[PDB]
Amino acid sequence: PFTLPNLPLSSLSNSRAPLPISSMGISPDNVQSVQFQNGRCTLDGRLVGTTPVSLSHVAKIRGTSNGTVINLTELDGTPFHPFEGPAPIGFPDLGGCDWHINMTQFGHSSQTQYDVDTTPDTFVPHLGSIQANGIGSGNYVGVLSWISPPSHPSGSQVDLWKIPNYGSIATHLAPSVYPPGFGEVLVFFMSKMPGPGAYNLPCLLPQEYISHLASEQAPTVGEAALLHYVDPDTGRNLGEFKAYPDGFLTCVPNGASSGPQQLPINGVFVFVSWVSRFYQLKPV
Amino acid sequence: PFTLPNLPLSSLSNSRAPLPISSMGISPDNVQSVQFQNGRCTLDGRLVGTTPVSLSHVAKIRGTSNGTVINLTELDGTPFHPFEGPAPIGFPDLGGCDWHINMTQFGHSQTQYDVDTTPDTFVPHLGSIQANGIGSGNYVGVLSWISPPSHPGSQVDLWKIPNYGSITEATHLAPSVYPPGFGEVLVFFMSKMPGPGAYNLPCLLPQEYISHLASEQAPTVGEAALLHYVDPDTGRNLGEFKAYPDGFLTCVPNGASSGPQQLPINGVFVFVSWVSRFYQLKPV
Ligand SMILES: CC(=O)N[C@H]1[C@@H](O[C@@H]2[C@@H](O)[C@@H](CO)O[C@@H](O)[C@@H]2O[C@@H]2O[C@@H](C)[C@@H](O)[C@@H](O)[C@@H]2O)O[C@H](CO)[C@H](O)[C@@H]1O
Ligand SMILES: CC(=O)N[C@H]1[C@@H](O[C@H]2[C@@H](O)[C@@H](CO)O[C@@H](O)[C@@H]2O[C@@H]2O[C@@H](C)[C@@H](O)[C@@H](O)[C@@H]2O)O[C@H](CO)[C@H](O)[C@@H]1O
Repeated sequence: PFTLPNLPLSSLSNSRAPLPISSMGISPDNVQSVQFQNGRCTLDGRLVGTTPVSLSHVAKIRGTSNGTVINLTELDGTPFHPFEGPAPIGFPDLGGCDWHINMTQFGHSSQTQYDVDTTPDTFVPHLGSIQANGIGSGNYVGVLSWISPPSHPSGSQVDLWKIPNYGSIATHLAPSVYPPGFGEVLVFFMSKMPGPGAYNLPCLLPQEYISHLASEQAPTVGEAALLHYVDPDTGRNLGEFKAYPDGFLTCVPNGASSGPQQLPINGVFVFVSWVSRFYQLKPV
Repeated sequence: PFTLPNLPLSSLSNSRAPLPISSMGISPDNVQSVQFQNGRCTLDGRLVGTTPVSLSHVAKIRGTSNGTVINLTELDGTPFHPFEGPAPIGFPDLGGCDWHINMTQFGHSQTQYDVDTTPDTFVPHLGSIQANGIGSGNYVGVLSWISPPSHPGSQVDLWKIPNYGSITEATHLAPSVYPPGFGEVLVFFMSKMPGPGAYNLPCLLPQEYISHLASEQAPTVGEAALLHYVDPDTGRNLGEFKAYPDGFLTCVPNGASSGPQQLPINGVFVFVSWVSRFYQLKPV
């Protein structure tokens, strides 16, 4: 029926950058809902936001610099239009930080580091343009390399739970994700992101979970999916979790000892059955 | 019951580099066999060579440099040992060319690592490669672009693999893949690779196929699976293919100028049924 990848978490990838998943976590005290644009897929198999099927499209950009601006296109080279979304499919969605994209060219040698500040009004990927920060004329394909603290919210710290400013504060943003409540906490898959700090990138689903869900457009019954996080070596059930139709998991923490982050990351999520949205999970 | 990802080839990735698939093709006449180390998975879900589950490990290296050599570890940081294989999981497998990997660090603010896979200092199988000017420190690197081999006006031949050991030496490489004959030919998924030329990187299975077969762990009945490359738009069968146990596809080209090379990239492969190894395919 409905299925999730029968693969160990630590072997999967983040969905907002091509990084391996290192642990599971929760949002900080000051984050209730999130609105990531990448790593968004319904249990139905419907890609949301700028989420691509393949990790080979994640946190990447493509376009032509005329010396002052870079006109964006799909990674494909086919045109991008505002009505389609906040930015081209795959566009980085890491807010609260400056980006450093590695730029390459088909037909040309070498690479160039592209420093991106997502706060000026020259940064408008929704309208198909972003400031060329010294990147000279030519066609480029870039991938997020490493990040750093924001240049203009002067002195501010890296905050990856945020999303960048796509439009020039209606960019057709994917709806934001809200915790169901009543004891249930949203689970995030974390990864370490290169840069001058101990940066941790969260995402709602592992990228392979997305390609798998988009592949298995399973007629998802039930308002919520009861899953077991199991150790593939012992078959031991390490705790119950829930998967909602919008494409996110939750669980119930155990007060102090905590929950998700305590669990080892070599486990596998297994679909046990369709339950009601109001089903109660045993702690973890 | 065995399956293949119900996703368009054009939205999937190459398995030897994190690059989108741009087309399908055949090996040049001067290539009778292939021995790629990444992108190897049996229909059984058995990963071979240095093949990883996630694209987040593809064509990446990890190790500590002392300015002279780089002692490699798994992307993980966990140690590597000769007995484990030709190189750590995910180590770039592109022979016939020089590499240019983008090096980054956790905790520091990228460096281009120019790699000649030809010298004596290049022994990733012994977990050690020359630091071509790369300063001391720990780094995570990913292949960015390629260029002609430093040794011997040699051409860029992406159908070869690098010399992992110090030519002939048991580096525990994955076995070779041979065209079963019978008019059948090996099918490759190609991706355009950055560099000073029109480079096309071939692989035996998109990366999305690997994570899927490894997840399915489906018992390989029959000697080969009969496949139909279907157009999702019109639902029409665009040609018959066969998938074999070791993890490769084949087809009978209906002439030199006719083959998978001329089919549209947005089709989906669909398992129709298990047939005899000898089953003759209709030309494509
Ligand atoms: C390349 C880089 O690491 N940029 C970061 C860096 O800020 C840069 C950097 O060169 C540091 C080195 O000491 O000096 C800063 O002044 C510089 O700021 C950046 O460039 C200057 C000329 C102005 O354009 C600034 O607005 C811009 O941020 O660290 C920054 C935060 O301190 C930020 O992460 C940059 O991306
Ligand atoms: C950075 C780069 O583009 N490297 C490729 C390039 O290397 C050669 C050129 O950069 C050339 C430009 O005038 O300068 C040469 O010094 C350089 O040669 C490289 O280093 C020397 C010492 C030898 O070891 C060469 O084998 C080596 O390539 O072009 C070569 C091919 O000619 C390679 O693709 C380099 O990766």
